[PDB]
Amino acid sequence: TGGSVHSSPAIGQDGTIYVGSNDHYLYAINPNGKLKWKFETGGSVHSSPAIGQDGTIYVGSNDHYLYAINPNGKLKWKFE
Amino acid sequence: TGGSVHSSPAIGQDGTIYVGSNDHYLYAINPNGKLKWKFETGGSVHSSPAIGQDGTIYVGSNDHYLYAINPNGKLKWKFE
Amino acid sequence: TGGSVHSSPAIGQDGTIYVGSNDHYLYAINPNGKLKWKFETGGSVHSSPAIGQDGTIYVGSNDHYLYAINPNGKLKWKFE
Amino acid sequence: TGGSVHSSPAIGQDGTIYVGSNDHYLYAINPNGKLKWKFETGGSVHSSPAIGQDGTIYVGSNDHYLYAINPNGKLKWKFE
Repeated sequence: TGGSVHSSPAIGQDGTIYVGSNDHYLYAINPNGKLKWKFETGGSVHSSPAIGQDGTIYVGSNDHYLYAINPNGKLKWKFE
Repeated sequence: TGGSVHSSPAIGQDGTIYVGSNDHYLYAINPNGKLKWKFETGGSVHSSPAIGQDGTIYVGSNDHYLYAINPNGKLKWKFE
Repeated sequence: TGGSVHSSPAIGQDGTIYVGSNDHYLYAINPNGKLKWKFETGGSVHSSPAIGQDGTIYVGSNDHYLYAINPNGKLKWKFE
Repeated sequence: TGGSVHSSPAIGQDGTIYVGSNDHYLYAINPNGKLKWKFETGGSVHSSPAIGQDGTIYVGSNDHYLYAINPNGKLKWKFE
């Protein structure tokens, strides 16, 4: 992606690949290698995403927020 | 949460989201983004929690303890 | 345990809790908090263990070996 | 393996053990401890691999690529 260090990828139920990056983005990648979307946080995403049973993607950022992102890439909430 | 670095979140069977933090807390977050509880350890919680089959949350802290926390947020035991 | 930093714990199928430690040991802990056994590697165990379908515990150490440990705590093999 | 630090291992559905290494390789190890194959990236592989439902192995490298590797050890794609 963009981050020298990547976090560890998570695999969604539909096979989307999620990885966080040093460049502040959480990347969602289709199984063919094409970017599905990328979500901007305010800091480096070193931690590995977790995926809930409805498909929500949870990941921490160094901007101090735990993010909850909908599978379509839109913010659901952030926890402070 | 509070930690610049978050650990990687774990997802409980009822959907609670658990993440450790630099601020010494393990956070339990409801799926709507509201704090369910937070558990105080004596040091920074860099490691990612694991969840047992009865729902117990295990996480290490830099106070040198492996903690076992009940789903209600109460200490079950700590290992030294 | 002994390590200031713990790795992230893994949970075996029988509920044993495995965590690696800065003190060079991989710890196996019973669900009641009592040490089941500890396995000595030649260096700090920062990575998180993985558990195979027969229950073998795989974990890397900074002595440069990937260890495969039987559930009874005895070495199965190490990879160099 | 070769890396002082190993990433955390992943276990494939057929029981192959995958671990990334400081030496730039992702190692695939048979359950008997014998090297199945190793895949060369352009940098240190600190993150832990994830395994898709068809068995593809995804892992990030410090050469800035998220790699997708077929179970036979051949590159499927890399994401930039």
